[PDB]
Amino acid sequence: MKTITLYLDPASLPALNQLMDFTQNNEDKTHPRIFGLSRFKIPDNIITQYQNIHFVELKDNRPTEALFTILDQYPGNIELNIHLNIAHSVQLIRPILAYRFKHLDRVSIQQLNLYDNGSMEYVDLEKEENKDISAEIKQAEKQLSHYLLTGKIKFDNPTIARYVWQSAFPVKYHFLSTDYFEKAEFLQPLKEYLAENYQKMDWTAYQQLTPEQQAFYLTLVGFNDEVKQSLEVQQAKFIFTGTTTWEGNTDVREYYAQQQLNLLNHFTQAEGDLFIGDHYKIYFKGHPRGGEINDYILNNAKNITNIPANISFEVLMMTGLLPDKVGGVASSLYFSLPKEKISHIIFTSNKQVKSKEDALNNPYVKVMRRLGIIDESQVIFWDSLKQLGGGLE
Ligand SMILES: Nc1ccn([C@@H]2O[C@H](COP(=O)(O)O)[C@@H](O)[C@H]2O)c(=O)n1
Repeated sequence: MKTITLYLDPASLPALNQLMDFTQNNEDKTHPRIFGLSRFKIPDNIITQYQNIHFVELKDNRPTEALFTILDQYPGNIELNIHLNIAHSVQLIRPILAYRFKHLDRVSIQQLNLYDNGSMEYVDLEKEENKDISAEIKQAEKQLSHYLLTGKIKFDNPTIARYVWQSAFPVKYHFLSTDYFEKAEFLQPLKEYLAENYQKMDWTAYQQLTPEQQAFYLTLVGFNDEVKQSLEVQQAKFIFTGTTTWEGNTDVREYYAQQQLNLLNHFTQAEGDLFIGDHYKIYFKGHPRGGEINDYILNNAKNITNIPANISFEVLMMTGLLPDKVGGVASSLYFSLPKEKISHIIFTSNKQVKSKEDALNNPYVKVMRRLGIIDESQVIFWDSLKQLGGGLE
């Protein structure tokens, strides 16, 4: 009998956790492994250090049929150790269940580990408030039972169905916020149901790795030594969170770069509404899709250190390298931050948010307020901030 480990995630946070798992186990060069991590390209010179390492694409949040070709290479008794994104867990496991059903005499499921996509799961759970959660749970377990057979998907409640895997397999959920589950009154039947099958997502695994493994992990996640060192400087640090564009009544991208620079000044300069303090070392963390806007911001900002835009913000939490303060344009990344690290979150114009009032009603912001992670005073609408100049370098 042999174990095969599958690492599936279309997004970022689960993949970052899954790459940690792989790193933790990286002394084993031959354990069969299947990577379907859409956002992460494992470098060739890491891959060739391993045997029985396989790669699969995801298509509409499902591993392609190329998964069957890989699994056919192991014709004896196999046990699958599966790692999933919670939000997308149903779609991700479909081809696995189909395969198991075909080969139920020799293929079996060892266990599941499931990790939050991020704020998504929480936003989706809020929509379930005022349903009979106990009733939703039991129904989802029943419908999961049929899915288990054939690999046929039908769930009346797709959100709750994410949380009933324990009715079929050994499972461990890794939650961004256990406080959410323990404090949300309406979710008490779900929290009680999950029993000891969940834990808070651990951000400390990196500290127990060998130095060699730590470097391996950083390589996996596109975090080079220059950037790490910059984030090891023994001084107070502030990271500004850049964005792409918004509804500014212009399609001139230089405008959006200019305005983001104005927002940054409100943190860096004493004259700013949001002045962080004179003693902070300042960093710019551009949006991964900012493109040439990031170049403009970097070029015009003074006394600032770039953190390559392509790195997922959550890598910082994963590696213990979060700064003292984080501020700037709003992103779901704020959901995952300890409250003492949040300065001010600035919201830009879109269809849903045209004011501070609207920003306070943003789905992840509302949860954050209720959990006491942020005060209303920490929520700023972008065009409330006057034009200010920057400093000298
Ligand atoms: N300045 C920024 C903004 C977003 N991001 C990343 O992009 C992801 C998606 O952000 P949004 O939900 O705000 O679109 C986050 O999980 C975060 O990793 C980043 O790494 N740096």
